Amino acid sequence: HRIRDGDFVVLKREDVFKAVQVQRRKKVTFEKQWFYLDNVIGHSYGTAFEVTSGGSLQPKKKRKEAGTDNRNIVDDGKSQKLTQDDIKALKDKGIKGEEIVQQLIENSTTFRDKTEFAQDKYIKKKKKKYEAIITVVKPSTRILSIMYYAREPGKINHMRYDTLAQMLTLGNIRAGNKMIVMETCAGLVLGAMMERMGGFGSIIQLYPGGGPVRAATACFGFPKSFLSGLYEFPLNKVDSLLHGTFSKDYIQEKQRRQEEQRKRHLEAAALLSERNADGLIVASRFHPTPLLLSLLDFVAPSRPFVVYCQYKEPLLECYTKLRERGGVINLRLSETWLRNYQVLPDRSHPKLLMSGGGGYLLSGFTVAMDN
Amino acid sequence: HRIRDGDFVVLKREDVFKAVQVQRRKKVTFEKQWFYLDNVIGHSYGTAFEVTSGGSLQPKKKRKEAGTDNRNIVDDGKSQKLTQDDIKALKDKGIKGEEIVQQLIENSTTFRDKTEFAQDKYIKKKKKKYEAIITVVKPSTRILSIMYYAREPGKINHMRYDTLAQMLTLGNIRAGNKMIVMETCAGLVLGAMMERMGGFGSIIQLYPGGGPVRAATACFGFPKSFLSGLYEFPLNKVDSLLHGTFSKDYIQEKQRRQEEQRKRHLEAAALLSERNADGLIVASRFHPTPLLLSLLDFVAPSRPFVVYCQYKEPLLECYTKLRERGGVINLRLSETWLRNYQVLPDRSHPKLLMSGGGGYLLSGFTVAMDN
Amino acid sequence: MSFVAYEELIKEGDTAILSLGHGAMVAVRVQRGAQTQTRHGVLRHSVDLIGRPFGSKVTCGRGGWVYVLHPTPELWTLNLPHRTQILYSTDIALITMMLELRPGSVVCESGTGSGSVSHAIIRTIAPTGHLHTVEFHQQRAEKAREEFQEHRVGRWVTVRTQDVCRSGFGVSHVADAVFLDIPSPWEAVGHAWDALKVEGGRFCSFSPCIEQVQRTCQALAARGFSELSTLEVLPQVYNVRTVSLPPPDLGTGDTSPFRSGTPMKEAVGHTGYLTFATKTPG
Amino acid sequence: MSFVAYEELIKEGDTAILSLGHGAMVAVRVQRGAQTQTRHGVLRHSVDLIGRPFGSKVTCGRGGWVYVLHPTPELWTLNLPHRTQILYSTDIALITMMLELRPGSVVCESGTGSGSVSHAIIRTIAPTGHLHTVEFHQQRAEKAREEFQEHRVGRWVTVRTQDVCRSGFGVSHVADAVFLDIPSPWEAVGHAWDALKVEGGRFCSFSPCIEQVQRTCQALAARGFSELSTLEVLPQVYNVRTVSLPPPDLGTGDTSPFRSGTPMKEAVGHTGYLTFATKTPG
RNA sequence: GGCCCGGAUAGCUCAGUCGGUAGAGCAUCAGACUUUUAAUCUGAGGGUCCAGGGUUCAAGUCCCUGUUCGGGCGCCA
RNA sequence: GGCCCGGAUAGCUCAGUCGGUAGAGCAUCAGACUUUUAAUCUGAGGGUCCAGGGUUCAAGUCCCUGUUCGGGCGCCA
Ligand SMILES: Nc1ncnc2c1ncn2[C@@H]1O[C@H](CSCC[C@H](N)C(=O)O)[C@@H](O)[C@H]1O
Ligand SMILES: Nc1ncnc2c1ncn2[C@@H]1O[C@H](CSCC[C@H](N)C(=O)O)[C@@H](O)[C@H]1O
Ligand code: NA
Ligand code: NA
Repeated sequence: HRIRDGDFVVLKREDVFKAVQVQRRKKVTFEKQWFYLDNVIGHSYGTAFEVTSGGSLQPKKKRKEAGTDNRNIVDDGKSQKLTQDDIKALKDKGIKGEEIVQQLIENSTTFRDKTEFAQDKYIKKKKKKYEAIITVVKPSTRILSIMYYAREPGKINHMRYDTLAQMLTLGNIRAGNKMIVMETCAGLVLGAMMERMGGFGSIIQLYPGGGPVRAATACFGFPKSFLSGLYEFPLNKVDSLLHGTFSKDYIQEKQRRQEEQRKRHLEAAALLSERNADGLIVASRFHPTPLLLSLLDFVAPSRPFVVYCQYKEPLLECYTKLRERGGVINLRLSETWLRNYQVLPDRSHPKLLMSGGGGYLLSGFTVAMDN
Repeated sequence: HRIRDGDFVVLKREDVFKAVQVQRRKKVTFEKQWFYLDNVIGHSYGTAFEVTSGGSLQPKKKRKEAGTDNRNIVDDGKSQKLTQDDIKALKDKGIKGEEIVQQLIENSTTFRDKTEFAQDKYIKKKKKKYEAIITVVKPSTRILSIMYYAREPGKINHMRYDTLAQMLTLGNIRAGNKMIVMETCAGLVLGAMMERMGGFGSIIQLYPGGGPVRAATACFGFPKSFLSGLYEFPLNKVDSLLHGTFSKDYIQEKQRRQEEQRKRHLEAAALLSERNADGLIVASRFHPTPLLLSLLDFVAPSRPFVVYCQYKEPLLECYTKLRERGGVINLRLSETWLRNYQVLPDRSHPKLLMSGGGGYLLSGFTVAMDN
Repeated sequence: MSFVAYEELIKEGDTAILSLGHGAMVAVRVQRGAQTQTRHGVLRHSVDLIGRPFGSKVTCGRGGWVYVLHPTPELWTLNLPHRTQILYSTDIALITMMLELRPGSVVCESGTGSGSVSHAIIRTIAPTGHLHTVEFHQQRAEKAREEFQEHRVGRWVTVRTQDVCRSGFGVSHVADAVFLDIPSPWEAVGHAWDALKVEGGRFCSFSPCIEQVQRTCQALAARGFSELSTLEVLPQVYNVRTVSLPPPDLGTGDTSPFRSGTPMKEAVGHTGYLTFATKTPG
Repeated sequence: MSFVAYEELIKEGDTAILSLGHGAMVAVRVQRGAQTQTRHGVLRHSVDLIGRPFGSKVTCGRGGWVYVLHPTPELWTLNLPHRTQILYSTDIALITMMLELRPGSVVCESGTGSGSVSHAIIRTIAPTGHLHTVEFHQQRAEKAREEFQEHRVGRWVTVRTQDVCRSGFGVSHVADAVFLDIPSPWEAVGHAWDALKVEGGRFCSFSPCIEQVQRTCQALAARGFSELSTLEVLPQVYNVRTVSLPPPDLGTGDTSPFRSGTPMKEAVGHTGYLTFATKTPG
């Protein structure tokens, strides 16, 4: 509802995001500045802030002659009548920032000769650098997926956010499902699935190594209640499972987590052996073909599965091998492109076309095998 | 300048093109109609026409209540108060067409209740079907490349027109060059090169089989003067050339073409052996890698080459093998996408994004080999 | 069925999706005594469908066969009877994530149209959420209500027959999200604000023309909406084929085949621009 | 040099393009007594460049080396000193074909800018064609004239320093093609018509914003231009890499590597819309 | 003496003459393991591009200066 | 008796239960060849989707009817 201490949140400046957990008297960095989160509390989400010595303060939410052509605008380099030295002075003097903008404008001889559009642009460029405003927002798949793709794309195998959206839809992720997921995307795909399941149903997460990565998952700030239906099971035991050939004070604490984790692994192994799962989602750094050919056996007939891959070629193989194995229908190899737009009066156009570096998807439905 | 008999031309209706050679008293089909070109002469290019019994006539170049919503528009199927039978009647009666449009509008009960935009759209859809207008235009690479991509894309290996444009530019095709080309694109690439060379310089066309295909080339209507610098040489003799191991009344006519073609082949072989060509253009149904590795030897240092392929994978190999061979620099594997737009008041948007089915390009410059 | 929960077995009243080969499909309402003809033969529901599990290969007539699939919004979108142009799953996937829809979400929509987006939303917000949708065309409104009853999702949706631009969504300050697919969405921006909770929520509008987007963005800004973003998502679909390019004859006495992902269409069309925004108190 | 004809050997006054590895390049004016520093060492023109053939590997200083390439408009576009934003070769390729430029063509252009498009046009229309370009900024106009003289292409181009929207191109009814790259092209449409031959010709305008396109198309239609088409061309460039995805550990005791064409950038930007049209008598 | 080139993003430090800067290493943390003021292996967390100014259309593959790291020429610009 | 499905683009005729309709064959023409009122091989030219109407937003993966080819159910809708 409103911001509180301990809350997982996301900081936003312009289109740049950084997720952090709020803590009294903790220092964090964001876009070349040092913060103290203490002050941001009891405020609604979407609330803005500005930085000072080390503390944030709450600012309001909201806050003419010109030329036609640049035919006579010459770049002498001497349009700004205050120096690179003077500039630090105003800053070190700790002045507002908006007044520094106003000062730069007043000391620009060319500003008045510029077009209105060039003026607007000049100002927006200055405000961006001097009027640093930080908004605090609530975590969501939308915000976190956009953040990760921009901040740590290598950690999520370059899965663009529109691609993640397609996976949730193609896999008919919803409340009540029993889902299987194998992800090395920092737990972002898991978190996205958990958001769309709302604490209803179950998820069995197959993990490589010594445990599942859930750093991204933690950023969502899910209630403990969402953990009850969350299971994990080591990927290196999967082959056994399909054949049925599957089995001072801290030295104690370990034994306590080891048997407890062994316990949970057996529950998960049972749920898997029912071979009645409602879907399968795969998105990892590993070659997907063997993962699919094995993990599908855990999935019930007439259920959707979706495999992500940063590269197309492996999905071409996976497509062919699924067609040899049988047990699937409506196979679809797809990709999404995403274009964003600047929409302003007399200044509307596309910005970026995100293409090829957002991944590929292979999807379909399971069916009964021939006998 | 103005249209004349014997002229190679292109017919246009809406965005559909068909190229034909004008001939007195010849019958041709275009978009479900039968023509006689006899009448279209002495007219400027860009001139319009309409069909009749079998002859074309010159028409001029150039030639309000409404609702807001469709909330009360019901599809009873009975909006048009004249029958599917009545309709042929007006046509068989050979009436104008614009009056049939006017009649359909008058007998549409819903037309007046439709939005202005829906009205405009309704009319444009009727005019398209009843007011068939044929424009005659001059051949150009632009028109012919667009035509082929739409009408016979399989004949040009799905080379989209924007892709062809990139090839001409990347290959620095211009007047004075000595160019080498290997094309199975019906002679369209050859024609494009000939347009940009303007009769200056030379082109050596390597052909498979018994001769070069130049059907598209003929559509351009080039003067005989452009043929003087046009040479041909069989691709199956190329290996010999690089090693230097290269050599009643109609039964006469043949011998006359055979020795004349042998003659031209020797001239071409000489020009090739100089190994001083100003560029190389390849676009065929054949795997490109071996063509490139051989044909580059005919090209001088510091010269651009461009290889087209409908598929990316073979260019990936060609890239790697060029890097093993050496003798090249600034290698670039590229593709263009093309989007077109509807631009009308309050109704502007993209139409189609042409992607992936227009081909790929591998380009670079030759350099001196290490010795 | 159900659209909202997986069931093992086909039963009467179910909407079943038949796969006919290639990508071709047809939706069927399962009734005792009913027959369905396909290119592969006849299906007699009472013996060939009813009682049988989804995902099964069903023999039809002269040894012909089909597969029967459990209904989902995505499958429904591809098989529903159009009463309007509809949104497809690529746009719907993005809309769903960017509006932050989840179980428990309360959503306002106009226009209902053919219910393609409606079913996706319901699937997402069930079992605790609710959809308040608006359609000013009497028959389309009623057809939507019929389908919602047939598909057993009436609990999660209320259809109101009215003009969203004049009378709004029929609720005030209850929604987490508003979705617009109408010709004049800028006239509904104020009503979108009124429909969203006081604490805030998300907004999305779908428009084919850039001038519609422009008007929408202007109205959003004026009303106090923030975080405006206009996006377009473009699906590309690939055929998996093996191709072999023949080696050229240079007179001599590598060119190995390869797998390729070729686009199914040489051109990808434009559906619409998607404009998103946020409502926050202040 | 020359820009207009290939020559075997580098000579004084030539613009030479040095390739420095990767895609990096620099343009140099070859003068006796001149030196050029690169990351690979020094080049002394009088011995390292002059007299030597284009395409040669040139040793620089401590055994470092570079390749020297013959100038072309495409290479110049990537190495010229910007005095404005410029058009790149992907747009220029389409502009050139769609305007039907060829040897002998007479072309009108505004604004000259930094001469990226100018050099491409000259290369295309030589030796018989001529370019009449217009630039209302005094210094940019003169800088362009200087470059045209340095590159020995002054024969094929006339730069006029004036406002194309008020005074037009400085010629009337001589052009086969008009190209516009200015902020307010709709104000130059009438002058474009006057500049093109009476017998007709082609028109193209480059605009970043859709509202500029809209105004242009409206003015074109009103003036009598036909065959209006608005296009956008988007370059995609690929790195060729071998990748290997590690096999998963399922506890067992194919995943072979592959060549891939990966985009160099995850996003392709927008340069401008290109609007074409035709002038015909009537 | 000066001049010419090339680099600055993670807490720190690097990154290739194939048109190789979201790729890493160090360190830190966690699992596993044994050798335990700890080692080893495996893995994870950590990225928005050095500051300032000026300019291009209403899209930068733009320019200048300052800081600092490096390369080269030679007392010449 | 009727009902339900699926198809119509090249001069003619076809095209697959893998989410296979710009893919072909016949015929025609040309080269080569020999067997010459001609054969054979190779290759080339030929494509915008059956007509009409109604509807969707100002984007059809929309609907109805007619023509014609085909498949299926059964005297039931
Ligand atoms: N002002 C208005 N109030 C209510 N409905 C409106 C409206 N303007 C247009 N509509 C309705 O909006 C619909 C647009 S088509 C909507 C399709 C829908 N998104 C789907 O996927 O199924 C039409 O049915 C139209 O009747
Ligand atoms: N009305 C006008 N008359 C003449 N030049 C104009 C003009 N309006 C703008 N310009 C000029 O147009 C140029 C646009 S930048 C052009 C860049 C050019 N296409 C290139 O590739 O190099 C600017 O130099 C500007 O001075
Ligand atoms: Na650093
Ligand atoms: Na036919």
